[PDB]
Amino acid sequence: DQSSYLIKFISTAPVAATIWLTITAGILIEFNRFFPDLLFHPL
Amino acid sequence: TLSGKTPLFAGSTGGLLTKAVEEEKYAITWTSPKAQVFELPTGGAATMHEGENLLYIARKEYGIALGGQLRKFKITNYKIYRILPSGETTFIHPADGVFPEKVNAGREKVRFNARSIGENPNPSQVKFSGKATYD
Amino acid sequence: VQRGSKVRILRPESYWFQDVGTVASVDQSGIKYPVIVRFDKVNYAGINTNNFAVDELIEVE
Amino acid sequence: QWIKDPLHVRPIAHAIWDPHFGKPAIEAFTQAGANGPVNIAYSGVYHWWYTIGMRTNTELYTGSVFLLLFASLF
Amino acid sequence: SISDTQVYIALVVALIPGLLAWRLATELYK
Amino acid sequence: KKARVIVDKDPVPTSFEKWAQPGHFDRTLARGPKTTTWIWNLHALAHDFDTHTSDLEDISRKIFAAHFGHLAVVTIWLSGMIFHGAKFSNYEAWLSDPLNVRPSAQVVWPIVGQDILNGDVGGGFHGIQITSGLFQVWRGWGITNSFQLYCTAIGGLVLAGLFLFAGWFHYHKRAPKLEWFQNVESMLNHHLQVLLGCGSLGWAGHLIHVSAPINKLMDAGVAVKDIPLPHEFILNKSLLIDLFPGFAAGLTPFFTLNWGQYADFLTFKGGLNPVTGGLWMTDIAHHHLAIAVVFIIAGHQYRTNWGIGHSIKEILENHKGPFTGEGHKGLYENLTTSWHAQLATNLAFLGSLTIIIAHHMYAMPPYPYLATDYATQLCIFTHHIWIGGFLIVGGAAHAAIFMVRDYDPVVNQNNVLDRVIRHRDAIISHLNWVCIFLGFHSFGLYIHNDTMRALGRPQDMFSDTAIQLQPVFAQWVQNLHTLAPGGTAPNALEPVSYAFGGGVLAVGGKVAMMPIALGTADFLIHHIHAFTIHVTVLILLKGVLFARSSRLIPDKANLGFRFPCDGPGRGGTCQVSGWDHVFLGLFWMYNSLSIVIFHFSWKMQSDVWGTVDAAGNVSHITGGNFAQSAITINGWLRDFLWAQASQVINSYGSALSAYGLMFLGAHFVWAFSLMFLFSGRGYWQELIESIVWAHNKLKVAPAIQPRALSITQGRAVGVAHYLLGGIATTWAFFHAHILSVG
Amino acid sequence: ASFLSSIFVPVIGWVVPIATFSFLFLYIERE
Amino acid sequence: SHTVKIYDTCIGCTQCVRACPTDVLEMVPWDGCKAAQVASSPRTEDCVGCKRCETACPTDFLSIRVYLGAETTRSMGLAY
Amino acid sequence: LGADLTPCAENPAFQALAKNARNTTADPQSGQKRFERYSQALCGPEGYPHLIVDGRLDRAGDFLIPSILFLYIAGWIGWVGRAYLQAIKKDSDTEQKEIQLDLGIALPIIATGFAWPAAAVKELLSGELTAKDSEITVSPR
Ligand code: CLA
Ligand code: CLA
Ligand code: CLA
Ligand code: CLA
Ligand SMILES: CC1=C(/C=C/C(C)=C/C=C/C(C)=C/C=C/C=C(C)/C=C/C=C(C)/C=C/C2=C(C)CCCC2(C)C)C(C)(C)CCC1
Ligand SMILES: CC1=C(/C=C/C(C)=C/C=C/C(C)=C\C=C\C=C(C)\C=C\C=C(C)\C=C\C2=C(C)CCCC2(C)C)C(C)(C)CCC1
Ligand SMILES: CC1=C(C/C=C(\C)CCC[C@H](C)CCC[C@H](C)CCCC(C)C)C(=O)c2ccccc2C1=O
Ligand code: SF4
Ligand code: SF4
Repeated sequence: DQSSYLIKFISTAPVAATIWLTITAGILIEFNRFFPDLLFHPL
Repeated sequence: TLSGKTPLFAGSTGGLLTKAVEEEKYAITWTSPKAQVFELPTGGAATMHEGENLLYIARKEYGIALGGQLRKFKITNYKIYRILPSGETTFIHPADGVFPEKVNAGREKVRFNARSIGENPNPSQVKFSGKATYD
Repeated sequence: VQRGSKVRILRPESYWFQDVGTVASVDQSGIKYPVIVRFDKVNYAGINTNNFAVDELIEVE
Repeated sequence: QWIKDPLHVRPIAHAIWDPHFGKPAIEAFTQAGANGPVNIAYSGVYHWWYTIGMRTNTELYTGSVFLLLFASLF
Repeated sequence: SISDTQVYIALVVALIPGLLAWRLATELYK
Repeated sequence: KKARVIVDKDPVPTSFEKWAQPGHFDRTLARGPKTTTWIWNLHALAHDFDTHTSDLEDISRKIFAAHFGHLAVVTIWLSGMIFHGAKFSNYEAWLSDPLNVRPSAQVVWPIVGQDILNGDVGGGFHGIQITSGLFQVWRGWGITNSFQLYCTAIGGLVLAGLFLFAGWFHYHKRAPKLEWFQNVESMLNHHLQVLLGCGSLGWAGHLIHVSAPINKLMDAGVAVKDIPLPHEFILNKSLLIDLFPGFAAGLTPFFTLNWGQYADFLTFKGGLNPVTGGLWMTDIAHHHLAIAVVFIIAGHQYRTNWGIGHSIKEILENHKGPFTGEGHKGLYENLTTSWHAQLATNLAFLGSLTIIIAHHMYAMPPYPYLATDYATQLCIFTHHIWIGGFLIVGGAAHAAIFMVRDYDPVVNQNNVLDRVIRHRDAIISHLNWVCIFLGFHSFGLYIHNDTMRALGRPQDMFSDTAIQLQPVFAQWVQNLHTLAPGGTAPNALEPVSYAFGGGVLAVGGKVAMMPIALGTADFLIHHIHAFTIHVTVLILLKGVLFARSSRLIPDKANLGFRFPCDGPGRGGTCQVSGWDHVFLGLFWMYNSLSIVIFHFSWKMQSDVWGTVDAAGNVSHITGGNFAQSAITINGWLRDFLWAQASQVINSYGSALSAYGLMFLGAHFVWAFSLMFLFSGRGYWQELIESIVWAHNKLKVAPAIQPRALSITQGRAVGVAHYLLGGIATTWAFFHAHILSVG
Repeated sequence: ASFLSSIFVPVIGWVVPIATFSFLFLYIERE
Repeated sequence: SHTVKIYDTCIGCTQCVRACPTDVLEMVPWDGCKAAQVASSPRTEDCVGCKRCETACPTDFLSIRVYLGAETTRSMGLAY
Repeated sequence: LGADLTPCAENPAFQALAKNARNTTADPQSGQKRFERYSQALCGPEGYPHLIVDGRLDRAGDFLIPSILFLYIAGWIGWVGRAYLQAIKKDSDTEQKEIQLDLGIALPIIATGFAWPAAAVKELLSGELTAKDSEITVSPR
């Protein structure tokens, strides 16, 4: 099956890393877009 | 004693230096079924003759290397000789006529240690003695 | 030890020293290292088998 | 000279005798009130020797000749 | 500075460890 | 035999199966990873197609399909550049005011304060100032609006799509047989006549019909909106007649050899357009027409299917003389059976060509408002020198790979290749000597000068004001090229370049180009170039000539192209492989080109570039300090590196801050490289053992056993980070400096 | 006494090296 | 010259002998392993110290070792 | 605490910097909002927020809170990573599951990684965290 082959390719180290670190970067960039300049947790 | 004609296109700047005259020289003889092109030890495409070929070489490694190439030409009758400045030719490979990778009766074990490599003494034990830890 | 027995290595210069290997075969003869032990992980040369003496092995299974 | 004004005088290490120097270089290295070209000392030996009670070149000299004989003894 | 004489004494005194340094060096080579 | 289209149908079925099977292509890698060395080997061997399969036909198909892949990514890139021009640039503002507005086609997003990089570049636009010269290219193309760029960008994305399809199609669906590929005569004919000849004729067409008219109106100070669209010059002839009267004559003068009737739009002016400081479009038009004719003629040389034409094999075989035995016999087989022999050639000569392009483009700025854009000038010169230098070293690498893998003794017996192998000791010994001679009598003069200046002996220096070393030959050639127009080039008005001589040409307040006078500092730096090129060649030539064997390792060809050594024996045999000569040649290529771009940068800033007073007096960027400073290493350290690094180090809190960060980042990457270059695998494997112990202790030891990088990878990683760090440093340096002063 | 610099610096520069390198060369090549 | 010692862990695979570029090594009769042959180093005067034999050896740890000793013309691999 | 530290809202150097505060993001008040937040920090003479990392509760936001949040996320990553490695070791083609992730195994582990401190304590107090020194490969001494 060709679906199973794509999923295996997506789950391969460099592709899996790329998707995961893109999501991690995306989360960090957007948090800093909506909540910039957090040098410390305010009290 | 060394019979064989020098291969065609055997000339290059990679050949014998003054060592060949002063210290030692090597020869490699072989019988070829047919005239065919072969790469020389130190560069250049030489031509073997049909029959006995003699090539002078600076180092024994040249002979063993060429020997390996002659095996690819289905030739296993190659003999390497060391030649001293006094003209003392000595047949050195294969030593006893049989190739060293093949087992031959009459050969004794040289530099054999009847132990695992882990069972060597510590350098401290053989300190200020003549012997080494691998003796 | 015999064929299939999991063994830990006691040879200190062995790559697999204190690692578990499976006994592939035991040569029934007078040779010093009769037990052929296979390993899951390869050594630095990339081999995964080696001959050991019975005294160099501890059966764990 | 350095004894008299230790905060302003530059301590001299040794003389320069270099045939390869041009006149501009000789002028450039003529410093710390020297008559010829000299190297300024950065080892703090002047400060050390002054602190421990040496006040004259004769005392420094006597120190050097003693240390030759002390080296000789070893 | 120090006199020309003092410089000449220092040089002559410096021949002593010069000689003994040679003797030690030759003895250490054995 | 006859050149013909012959392909296999459906040779490789298309499926994602092998996408899910990393290392499928190599038999060794197919078994799977046991150590982390496997993961590196996967990438290292990925495009080494000769190791995939023995079949030359299958290799040829892979190479042909891969090329469609590389054409697709380059077209995506070129389309992206043009799209970024259409959407995210001040191109239209820059057209209206080329001298004042600063080209910018990259806008940064406002996040973590990086919007500072969107500086005031003019034309009421905020972005990163671009140094790629795209605006000067598009102006030369006669593009006058964003819509024309959008069309061109989309056109590119369609061409990139077509190139992807082609690569898939010509591999998976209709793959040419080896017969097809080995039609070198047909390929040369089609590539000379169509690719280069018809491309140049086509482009002459565009220049003559679109670029020359639109540029002529823009140089006449006509507003961009008021200029007619390029098709209006074809549809409305009257508009084109008004600019170039020669079009009144029509196409009859072409067919009746009355070519003087086109003397107004096909010129041999020489020099530069005084408005733009670029080459004349009418000169460029005639160039591309003349090129096109010479190429279309040239590409009828090689015999295809009609008997007429040369066979290259017969040409090569006939070129032998009394020094060269069989001469060029057997080289046709080398170049038609080895892809590495072709890649060696094409990298060596494309690399050499890219350096020629670098030189020819600064001296004869071909685009409008390039010459005065000192940032673009410096950057495109430096860029194309670097690309040139890498390609040349690639040439040498693939020459060595050919010698190890694809060299046949039988084909190459007593030919030029065979005979160079037989005196390789005489070649390398002589090249070794000339390298030492050049080193002493080039660099040693700088050390002499440094020492004399330091000893207060300027009269004893090698300088214009002391012991002179005038480059009399280069001075004589400059004169001949300056006297050429009217003399040995009668129908030239100006010299080809103002660099050779003639007057200072100035556009706006700034010098477009003026004569580049050569003295002692120019003699010294030229002999440094000769030195650093001869040493790079020594390393690379030694690599290729001793790849197969040496007096040390007779069977080096058996060890292969890329092996770390043959062990600590024979005194030690570290870096004997042809690969390791490429590794060492890269550092020397880097050293060589660094001094070339430094030479260019300082010489142009001190002696060429600068402002021009109304009276006509030229005030240079560094006030002609090259002559007296560039004759000592201290002068290079102080007046070049220290002096001109002020802009990059003082860039924080400004739009150039990024170059300040790149400058440090690059210094770091460079220093990081020394860890890999100075150390060895043994240390790192033993350190990994202890780290693996701790992971074993907490039961997090990976199944794929960690290994220190291979000896070769250590060196590959070393030289990679060294070149990246070193080149990136100079890149950040050049930009920050020239975007401030230039 | 300054004149001693004109004697000693050339001796330490030329005479001592030549004498030392000459002897050491003859010593390392002695069979 | 270099010293090449063989250890009793040898399995008589002959790979060291085949690897050797200066015919230092040869196989000799032995009762110690199943192959009934052991590596020997009769011609260590011809050993260059390349350690190709050690790279060839499949035993863990190695059954052949090269200890680099006094360098000679033959051991330095000099053709001059 | 020490070395000319004042509250940022009292430091003249801070107010001077706040008046010319650069907008970090597209929000045109982002520059002012930054200095409004940083006003509660301790500023040095030059008017830059200095962080106090000695475990002072009134400065818990400086290092103590970031520390707890990092250790919780880093520990998650490490535990999930360790969990997966131990999971694939019980299978046949373990090396292939390293370079080619079994998402069927990985995603459940990733999901349950929130409870890593409980899992880490449980496994520490079961002798299931570490292996025996005698059963781990070592170099000859
Ligand atoms: C058209 C140009 C061209 C082509 C088609 C080839 C093709 C080939 N080369 Mg040749 N080569 C070239 C140019 C080219 N090369 C140039 C310019 C050089 C000089 C550097 C070389 C030097 C060279 C060497 C020394 C070797 C080859 C080898 C090969 C073969 C295998 C390559 C491979 O698998 O890479 C796989 C790809 C990688 C390992 C990744 C490379 C990444 C590089 C090192 C850094 C990229 C950094 C980038 C510029 C900046 C981004 C940084 C950022 C990501 C942080 C293949 C036949 C190899 C061979 O064995 O031939 C049979 C080999 O050993 N090439
Ligand atoms: C500053 C750093 C430096 C220097 C000075 C050298 C010098 C040299 N390299 Mg090396 N190289 C270097 C860095 C350097 N390299 C680095 C980092 C690498 C790693 C990539 C290499 C890798 C390398 C390769 C692969 C090769 C070289 C070669 C050379 C030699 C080229 C021939 C020559 O020019 O001789 C002339 C000598 C000089 C220019 C040195 C300075 C001479 C002074 C100014 C004159 C002498 C003054 C005085 C008499 C001193 C003695 C007096 C005193 C005792 C009282 C030269 C000796 C090549 C070679 O050997 O071919 C001939 C060669 O193939 N190098
Ligand atoms: C360490 C101590 C040292 C000393 C004291 C000197 C002294 C001198 N050198 Mg320098 N030199 C040295 C090291 C030294 N050198 C080193 C290591 C290098 C290599 C980096 C050089 C490289 C160098 C160059 C390239 C030159 C000098 C020159 C000179 C002379 C310049 C003075 C002058 O202008 O009058 C003029 C003085 C003369 C014309 C020579 C006077 C008579 C000579 C010294 C000897 C006469 C014969 C002698 C009695 C017996 C045999 C010689 C020897 C065995 C003592 C001066 C004699 C310059 C020179 O004049 O060369 C000859 C010159 O061109 N030197
Ligand atoms: C599950 C993964 C994991 C875990 C739990 C550990 C745990 C540890 N590492 Mg190891 N390490 C790992 C992966 C891991 N490492 C990887 C991939 C590398 C190659 C870069 C290393 C290289 C390494 C070195 C060089 C050292 C350690 C050390 C250590 C110990 C001290 C903490 C530390 O220094 O972090 C170090 C962290 C790194 C070097 C970066 C880790 C990279 C990522 C974030 C981890 C991999 C996550 C993985 C992809 C997640 C997949 C999960 C999914 C399939 C479900 C600790 C036992 C040290 C030690 O021995 O202490 C006694 C030490 O010196 N590690
Ligand atoms: C930039 C760009 C682009 C575009 C481009 C284009 C648009 C092109 C075109 C092109 C063209 C448009 C071309 C054409 C050409 C043509 C030619 C080349 C022709 C020729 C002709 C001839 C050769 C002729 C002949 C003759 C005849 C027919 C008859 C009479 C006689 C005579 C001889 C005259 C794209 C989108 C891709 C994207 C990327 C970039
Ligand atoms: C409070 C505080 C402080 C201090 C601190 C300290 C001083 C600490 C200590 C600490 C310590 C002294 C510690 C130690 C430890 C030890 C050990 C022994 C450990 C181990 C560990 C482990 C075993 C882990 C594991 C894991 C986990 C848990 C998760 C992930 C994965 C892994 C597996 C990695 C400071 C000032 C900074 C800040 C403020 C506050
Ligand atoms: C530092 C150094 C090493 C050690 C460096 C090594 C082993 C490289 C390892 C670094 C990479 C980046 C490890 C990557 C591991 C994982 C793939 C990362 C997974 C997590 C991401 C997805 C974030 C050598 O092995 C070496 C070998 C020969 C000569 C010199 C040197 C040398 O200098
Ligand atoms: S140091 Fe490294 S490269 Fe040199 S011989 Fe030893 S293993 Fe080979
Ligand atoms: S020493 Fe090693 S390679 Fe040589 S025969 Fe014995 S086991 Fe085989």
